[PDB]
This record gives sequence, C-alpha cells and structure tokens, in this order.
Amino acid sequence: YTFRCLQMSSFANRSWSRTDSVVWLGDLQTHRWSNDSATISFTKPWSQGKLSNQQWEKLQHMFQVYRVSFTRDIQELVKMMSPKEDYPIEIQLSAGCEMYPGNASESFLHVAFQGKYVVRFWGTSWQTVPGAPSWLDLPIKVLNADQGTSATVQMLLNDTCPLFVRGLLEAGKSDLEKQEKPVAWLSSVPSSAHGHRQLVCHVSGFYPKPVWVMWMRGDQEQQGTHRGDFLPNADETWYLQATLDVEAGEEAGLACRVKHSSLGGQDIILYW
Amino acid sequence: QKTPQIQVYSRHPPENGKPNILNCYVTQFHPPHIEIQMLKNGKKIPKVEMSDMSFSKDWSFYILAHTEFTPTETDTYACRVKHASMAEPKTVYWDRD
Amino acid sequence: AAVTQSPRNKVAVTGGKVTLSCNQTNNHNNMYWYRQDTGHGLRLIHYSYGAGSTEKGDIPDGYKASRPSQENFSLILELATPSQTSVYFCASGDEGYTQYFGPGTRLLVLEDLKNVFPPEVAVFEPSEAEISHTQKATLVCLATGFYPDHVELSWWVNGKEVHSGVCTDPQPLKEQPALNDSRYALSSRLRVSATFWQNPRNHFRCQVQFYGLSENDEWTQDRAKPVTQIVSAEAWGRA
Amino acid sequence: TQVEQSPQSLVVRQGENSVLQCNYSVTPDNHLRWFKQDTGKGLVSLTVLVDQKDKTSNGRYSATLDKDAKHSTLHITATLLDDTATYICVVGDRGSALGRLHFGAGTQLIVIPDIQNPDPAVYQLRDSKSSDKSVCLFTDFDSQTNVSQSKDSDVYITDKCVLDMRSMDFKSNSAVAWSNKSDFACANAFNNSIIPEDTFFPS
Ligand SMILES: CCCCCCCCCCCCCCCCCCCCCCCCCC(=O)N[C@@H](CO[C@H]1O[C@H](CO)[C@H](O)[C@H](O)[C@H]1O)[C@H](O)[C@H](O)CCCCCCCCCCCCCC
Ligand SMILES: *[C@@H]1O[C@H](CO)[C@@H](O[C@@H]2O[C@H](CO)[C@@H](O)[C@H](O)[C@H]2NC(C)=O)[C@H](O)[C@H]1NC(C)=O
Ligand SMILES: *[C@@H]1O[C@H](CO)[C@@H](O)[C@H](O)[C@H]1NC(C)=O
Ligand SMILES: *[C@@H]1O[C@H](CO)[C@@H](O)[C@H](O)[C@H]1NC(C)=O
Repeated sequence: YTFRCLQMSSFANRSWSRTDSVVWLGDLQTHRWSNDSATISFTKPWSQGKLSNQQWEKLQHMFQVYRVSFTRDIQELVKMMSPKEDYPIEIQLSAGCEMYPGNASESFLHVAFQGKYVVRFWGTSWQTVPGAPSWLDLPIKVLNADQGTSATVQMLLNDTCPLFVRGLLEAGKSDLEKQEKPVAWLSSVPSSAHGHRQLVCHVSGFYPKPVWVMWMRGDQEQQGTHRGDFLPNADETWYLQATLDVEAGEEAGLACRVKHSSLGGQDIILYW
Repeated sequence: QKTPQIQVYSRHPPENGKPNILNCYVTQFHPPHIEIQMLKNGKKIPKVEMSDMSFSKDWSFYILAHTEFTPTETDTYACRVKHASMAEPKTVYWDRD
Repeated sequence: AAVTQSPRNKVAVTGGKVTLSCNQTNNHNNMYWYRQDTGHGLRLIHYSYGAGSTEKGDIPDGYKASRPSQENFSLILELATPSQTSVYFCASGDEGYTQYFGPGTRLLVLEDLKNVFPPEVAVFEPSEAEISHTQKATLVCLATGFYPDHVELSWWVNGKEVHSGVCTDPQPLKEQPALNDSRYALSSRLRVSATFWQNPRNHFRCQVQFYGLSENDEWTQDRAKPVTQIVSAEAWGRA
Repeated sequence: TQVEQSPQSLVVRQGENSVLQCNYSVTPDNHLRWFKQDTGKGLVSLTVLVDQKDKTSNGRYSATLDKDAKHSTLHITATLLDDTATYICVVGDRGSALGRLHFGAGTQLIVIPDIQNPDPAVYQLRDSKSSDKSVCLFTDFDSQTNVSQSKDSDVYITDKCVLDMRSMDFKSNSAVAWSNKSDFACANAFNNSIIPEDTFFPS
C-alpha cells in the first residue's frame, strides 16, 4: 500500500492563488482539502486512523500554517527570480510513504514545477534531482537556510508518516480488503479496415484493482487481445474493456473469460 | 501544454429504459484549469457530479465527471471539454458498443 | 557584516527630490529599507532581492527604490512631503533570517528654507573656584542661533575626539519659544582633572557639525548660504 | 500592532534590576530578537531566542521565550547609567531571507545615576575670547535635585546632564545657565529651582 498527499498549487499572477490537496491510500481517497475549506476533510470514516482527537488538531494546525506560509514563500521566490521566472506558475507536491511488511517503510516528498519533477527532500535538506535547471540552486539555498522547517519535514517523513499509515491500514482494513462482483457485457464495432471487426468485452464494478480479462475461442486463449487502461467508477469501483480484431465470420464460436478475486472460483464466461 | 484524453462509458450494462450512470474520464492535461460539460442531445445536463481533481505519477492531471441518465435509441449523450491546449472544445459522444 | 548610510542627516524642502543611499560590501543579495517613527516600530518601505530588482514593502507610497548594483540600494523621494520626516534605516542579508542594520539617517522636510541658520560656537574656560574646590575642571560649550536642531556636537582634545567626562543636552532649547519655528541653542560639558587643564600644551576644542543646505539647493536670500558646515571654538590650557 | 511591549516607559535607580515584556500575535514565530537603541544612535542586537522554550544570557542581559504563550521577557541585572535606551522586540516569521520582521514600538528605560559624594556649587565660566561673555554652571548636585527652567524668556537654562569620568569612576550632574542681560548674575541665575542650602557660591 502506497500513501500519498497530492497538492496542486496554481499562481495566475502576483495576487491570485489557490492550493488544493487530495490524499490517497492505494486506489482509495482518504482526505480532501480545497482552497475554500479552512480544515482538512475526511472522505472515509477511518481517515483519522489511530490518532487521537488532540493529535489530529496538532497535525491539522501544522498544515494550516504550512498552506499560508507556502503561498507567500512561492510569491517571494518568484520576486527573487524575476524576470527569469514569471506567472502563471503551477507547483505540485507528492509527499507520503510506501508501507512494506515487518515494520519497513520508505518515505518521499517530490516537488514539480510546471509539470516537471525538479526538487525533492532527501535526508536532512532540499535537493535538485537530475534534469532540473540551475536557477533553482538559489531557491533551494534559501529553503535550506530555514532549519526549523527542515527539522519538521524530517520528523514528518521519517516518523509521523509510517506511524499514521500503520494505524490507517488497521482502521481501514475492512474497506481495503472489500470485494465487489464485476458485471460483464459484450459488444461489436466495425473497424476502419474493410473486412475485420473489433469485438469489445466491457467489464465494470470490480474491486480490488487486479483482474484477468481475456478472449477465448472456447478453451484456447487468443494472443490478439488488447486490454485497455483501468477507468474509475463514481462508487470507487473499476472499469476495463478488452478488444480483439476478428474477421467477419470468426465472431461466432468465441467467448470472454473474466477472473477476479470477488468471483471466487467460478469465472464469468459470455459466449458471442 | 498536453492535449486532454476523454473517455465516456456507462457504470452498469446499458439497457433502453433502465436508469444508468454515464462516466466521463478526462486525462493527460496540464494546466489543471478545465471546463467539463456532459450534454444530452446538445443541451448541458444540470446535476453533473464532479470528483476531486488529482494527478498521476507522470504529474498529468485527471478528473471524473458523472451523472444519472436513462439511455434511449434516439437520445444522444456527449462530453464537451474546453482546455487551453485546444483552440476548439473537444466534444466526444457516447458510443454504446 | 557592516552597512553604511549616506547622508546621516538631511534637511530638504517640500516638493524637492531626496535620495537616501545605502552601501554594503558584504556581497549580500538582499537589502531592505525601513522608517522609524515615535509610537511605531520599524515599518518596511521597499526591499530588493538583487541588482535590478525593487519590491514594494508594507508602506511604499511616496517612495521609489533603486538597486543599480549589489553594493548600493537607494531610497528616492521624488516629491518630498513633511509626512516623510523620519529616521530611515537600511539593512542587508544573505539566505539567513539575520538583517544587518545601518546607523540610520535623520531626514527633515520643511515647508521652506528661509529660516535656516548655522550655529555660533563658544567655549567657556573652567573657573579657578572649581579647580581649588573639587580638583576638577569643567569646560562648557555653547552652540547658538541655529535652525533646524540637526547638529552633532563633539569634544576634541589635541586632535583626538574624547568621550569620557563628556555630556551633551538630549534636546536643544528654543531661543525664542514664543516665536513660531525659532532658532535653537545646545550646550555640552567636558570635565578633566585640574592637573590636565593646567598643562598649557593641551588643546581643547568643541566642534559642532551643522546639517543644512547643499550645493544643488537654490538660495535667493541676500545673506550667506546656510550650508552644511563645521563650526568650532577652541581653548588652550593654563596654570 | 502584531508585536506589543510593556511597560511603555520606566525609571529605575542604578543597581536595581529592570524586567521588560513582549507579547506578539505573529504567525509563524521563528525567532525573537531584543535590540538596544541609544537616543539618536542605531540598533544594537542584545540576544536571539529560537527554541519553543528558550533561555539566553549575555552579561547583565538575560531573556526567556515561550512560543506557546507567544511571550518574551528581558531582565537587565544591576542596571548602569549607560543602560538608558529604548529596547525593541522583533519577531521573524521565517528561518530564512523570505521572512518579514515584525517590530514593537519599544520600551524606553531611564536609569538614575548613583551620586556617591555630592558637593553642589554654582561656578562662573568665562569665554576664551572675548571674556565679557560668561555662563553659570550648577554642578555636583544629588539625584533628588531638579533644575527648573527660567521664568525670564531672555534667560536660558538647560536640563540636568550627567557626565561619566570612566578613568576615575566619577559621575556628576550639571546644568548651564546664560543671558545677554546685565541684570543676570550666577547668584540669581538658578533662583527658579529648589537648590540645597549647602550650595557653594564663590565671589
Ligand atoms: C506528509 C505525510 C505526513 C502524514 C500525515 C497525514 C495527514 C493527512 C493530511 C494531509 C493534508 C494534505 C496537505 C498537503 C500535503 C502536501 C505535502 C507537503 C508537506 C510539506 C511539509 C510541511 C512543512 C512544515 C513546516 C512549515 O510549515 N514551514 C513553513 C513555515 O516555517 C516557519 O514556521 C515554522 C513553525 O510553524 C518554523 O518556526 C520555521 O523555522 C519557520 O521558518 C515554510 O514557509 C516552508 O518554506 C513552507 C514551504 C515548504 C515547501 C517548499 C517546496 C519547494 C518549492 C520550490 C520551488 C521554487 C519555486 C521558485 C519560483
Ligand atoms: C531522517 O532520515 C534521514 C535518512 O533518510 C536521516 O538523514 C541522515 O542524517 C545523517 C545525520 O543525522 C547523515 O549523516 C546522513 O547522510 C543522512 N542521510 C541522507 C540519505 O542524507 C535524518 O537524519 C533523519 N532525521 C531525523 C530527524 O531522524
Ligand atoms: C489574476 O488572475 C485571475 C485568474 O486568472 C484573474 O481573474 C485576475 O483578473 C488576474 N489579476 C490581475 C491583477 O491581473
Ligand atoms: C485561497 O484561500 C485563501 C485563504 O482562504 C484566500 O485568501 C484566497 O483568495 C483563496 N483563493 C481563491 C482563488 O479562492
């Protein structure tokens, strides 16, 4: 399971600015914090994890101070870099920690400037990853001067993140291990080339994310199956469709087999 | 600036007369400012529910727009998206098959 | 880390152009301009993150900043107003939070310079009664008939400025209190040992530095221009 | 408005300790600085407090910081005459150059010097050239003696000024009086002020 706090900050000009954050634990949303809201909102009942009411307020207040502090720090940094860098500016942040068995963790804090990954917090300081421009050496020098924030970020990544996620995984064990049965349906679309036809196998409403969808001639599996990308549903379930370019006549005597954890042993087979 | 990819699909298997949910998954767009509209035969649907905007590992943004709809053999459904990367708003219709 | 400010005192007229300069040889990227007023703390006017850069502070209105180089940062008052009568402070710093402050600049904006006068300095020799009674000798300096109260009094013994046994009035008294905006008078005392004053080779001198008009300032009045000058009086020791 | 100091001003005697307060509403609070500013002079840094619960010391100066209470105190143990200055409290909202400095109005401290051996007297001092012009100097009076301004407009009297002869550890209060009028004399100069009965008046 990978826990991540995704922040998206937009600075249109010297005055206008907004920062919105979304927090995830695997493929499930746990928190949301829009620029309009003065407090971090829970999207799951177990979003507070194993933290006490007093422990959460202390944590939320740190973020509340950070959000205001961050907005000004970027505004001043743009002043410090002018005319080299100017608005519109879009700064993204991806901070969290991936959990491993046997009390093992690996924490990250990645910063992206205008869609490109440029800065990261590593060890005891801010650092520019390879590929990043050299002008960022001055903002990093200034950001590394502030020892107070460095000690806070160090504590947050090394201790606060793994301890919170451990409890979060304990509290949300039921929702993460939840099983949803997939409903499959067949359809056909005539392809661009004269002769062949694309046969689609629409699979929807399955959870967890790993699934097996393939086109079968009966018992022999077809190598020409093209499984698409995972598309999300509103009710936190998944959608996936697998295509197969079959010639007009090969359509009959073909089925779609779907194997998922929720189904158990009996796989969903739909004959054309 | 990257061109957004729009994917329109039904939550439940489509059946004429039965109420379903139409999902519009807009991906691979930067900057994150966009205007999503789910239309029924041309006119914009009033109660379109939006999901919080997020981004993948490749830092490209994503958002899911969904609304309740009753499919018919005559009624057409589409997703019109206006982004800075495109001179004209991209309108992709819903193909049942 | 030292920061210098020029001038240390300035007497300007309403509508005139005033430029307060600040030099720093510490190779600091950032420089800040503040003003100190009674009943208030130091308020930020303008600041610069480097050469070419000029950023508005909390109270910028009426002031224009200029950063021609890393070393210099100037505060320009295009059209001086009497509300700009304040003590202006400069500061510089690197990536750290520490701001190294300058010695300050006193600025006075008058409605007119028609009643500006330099002081008349007179040194009064210690009394023989004091020398016999206390075995100490107090010298008294007296600067008179000067406008405005922008003066720096100093005591100099044999070409070297002294501070021990020196005491100057905190505020100069008005020569004509009844008269609106009248001339000032300021006195200072230097106390030495009887045996030191009795030495005829010791040269005592009271120096008053007056801050008034500059070469660029026009003078239409018939009397001598009341320019920024040093007025001093001397006294030699005797047994 | 964000940084406030108490008391506004205070008067202490030499050797007595003085405690100065600072309360601030500044968010965030990275560091706190205590500045000493002499009348006319610049800003001299006394101490910097950075921890959540900090306690610093520099000679006679000692300060404490409580970031949770957003309060700071400055103790000046055994105050001396040279401690007479304005003390300014400063709060920085960042640990880097990105920070803004939030200054307090200041606390004005006045230290009354300790006069060990008083000997009040009014001496006549004459000008180097020409000697016809002269001044009346009232010196070596105790801290309790107050010099009142002249009722006569043509007569000029200065307020008490204390000099320190550092080499001999000697301190003396002095006030000067002068007038161009012929009626003016040192015996009648400081008549408007309450002067001690043992004040020496030479011929
Ligand atoms: C992180 C996981 C922890 C697990 C907790 C899970 C809870 C789930 C809730 C999550 C809510 C979602 C919120 C979005 C989270 C985004 C992740 C980013 C977190 C950033 C760490 C927070 C830093 C905390 C310290 C801070 O607020 N610093 C403040 C205040 O510091 C001041 O006040 C302090 C006391 O409050 C001290 O006294 C300090 O000495 C003084 O200077 C400081 O201002 C920092 O600079 C803030 C910015 C940091 C981001 C820099 C990004 C680099 C960008 C470079 C690009 C250059 C562009 C050039 C034009
Ligand atoms: C947080 O963990 C990092 C390791 O990821 C610690 O960083 C090391 O700190 C020591 C000094 O304490 C350095 O010698 C190492 O070089 C650092 N490692 C790296 C990779 O830079 C850091 O000290 C930890 N912080 C806290 C507060 O525990
Ligand atoms: C700043 O950007 C916003 C959003 O793009 C815009 O509405 C506003 O007019 C802009 N302000 C200025 C000062 O240009
Ligand atoms: C973002 O939030 C801050 C504080 O609530 C506010 O000052 C700012 O104007 C907001 N920006 C927008 C665009 O809503």
